[PDB]
Amino acid sequence: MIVKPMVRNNICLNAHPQGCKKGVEDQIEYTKKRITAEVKAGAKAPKNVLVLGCSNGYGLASRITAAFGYGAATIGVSFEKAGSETKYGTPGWYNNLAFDEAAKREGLYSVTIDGDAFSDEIKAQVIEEAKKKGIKFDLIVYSLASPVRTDPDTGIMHKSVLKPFGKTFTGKTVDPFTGELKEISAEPANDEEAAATVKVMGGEDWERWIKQLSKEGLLEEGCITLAYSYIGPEATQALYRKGTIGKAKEHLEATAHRLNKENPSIRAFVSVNKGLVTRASAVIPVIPLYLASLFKVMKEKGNHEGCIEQITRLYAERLYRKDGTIPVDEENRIRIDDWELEEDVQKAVSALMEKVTGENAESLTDLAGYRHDFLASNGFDVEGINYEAEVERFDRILE
Ligand SMILES: NC(=O)c1ccc[n+]([C@@H]2O[C@H](COP(=O)([O-])OP(=O)(O)OC[C@H]3O[C@@H](n4cnc5c(N)ncnc54)[C@H](O)[C@@H]3O)[C@@H](O)[C@H]2O)c1
Repeated sequence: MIVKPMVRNNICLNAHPQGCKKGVEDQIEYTKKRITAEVKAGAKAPKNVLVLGCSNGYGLASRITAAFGYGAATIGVSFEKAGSETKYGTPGWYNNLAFDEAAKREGLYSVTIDGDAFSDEIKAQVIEEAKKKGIKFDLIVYSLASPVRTDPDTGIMHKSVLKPFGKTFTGKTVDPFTGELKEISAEPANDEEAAATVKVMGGEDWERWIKQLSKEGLLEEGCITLAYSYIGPEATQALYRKGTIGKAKEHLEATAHRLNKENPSIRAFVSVNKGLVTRASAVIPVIPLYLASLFKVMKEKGNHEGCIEQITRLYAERLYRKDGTIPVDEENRIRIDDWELEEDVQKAVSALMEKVTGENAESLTDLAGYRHDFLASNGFDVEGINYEAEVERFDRILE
């Protein structure tokens, strides 16, 4: 069967098994080139690391660099739907198969607990798994992006929204394939939707993960733990600062202080990373247009870093650096979005967005790069993969 992109309502349904595998392998070679001994030595290294949300995006790079850069044991946890012989799985199900295969070849320990990380059953599965192998955790990476969360105590399912407060946030959006420059808007969120997004996107659950692992004595002396976040440009402040994602973000970094205060033997940070193309982007205003214009500028300047290039820098120049310290900002946060929000980039992206219209879209913003990122998340448009070739089965990767 010829597997090619079936993208409906700007969301990609299928996934290319070999393309997912090559993706993880390309991210692996990069890690090996970037984390050399001139960078890895003179500083500590992670020995054992739990990665919550391991299967793609920032999760996958965090886990890749940890095992292939710093030769670490890794326990992943993600929510994936497996393949049949004939039924395509979620991109993550293939990415995790690809991660185990290449980590067996190099003789590293890796187990990926498949299932809902918000649940208690999963927390249990890793509690027993870390105990079964003995050694305890020195890096917990909270990297969960999910639109929904079943509460373990109440049992209520919580949807999340991406909306502003007070007045409608309206602005341009750009369909990356057609190049059509449209006009979508996010409408003010009420009070039921506001607390529901803090219930989901905040640090409510991340706190649970740390408390439970602490009473089980599964954390080392001075263990680093970090949750990912995003601040963004001055344009999307109405969603990311004073919006409903904004409030949820503020709860996450409030959890990072509450965690250092209640257990001084652990060190918690929220890492603010760069913006990149995800499943949310399409139906959220001025994010595709921003990101497409952003790649054009950052490619031109040579400070465009994708997922793996971002996280390798993080480990090497924030956590495990010669000096020992963890460089943070004013409100005690790791800053990796430092290149994105540097002003000569921001001023340039703003100029570019004002002079894009119904036809110059492909022409003066990087829609092609945006397409590649959006497709590569599903195993498509990866170089070195011939897509015309038939696909044997959907429940295994091979080569
Ligand atoms: N792209 C951005 O705007 C951006 C930038 C910086 C940081 N972040 C933050 O980074 C964090 C993770 O981002 P990402 O790039 O990994 O997104 P991603 O969608 O690529 O991956 C999310 C992870 O969650 C896992 N999964 C989804 N629901 C689950 C569940 N309920 N239980 C167990 N696994 C589940 C997926 O398998 C995946 O590994 C998010 O909290 C996000 O806020 C986003």
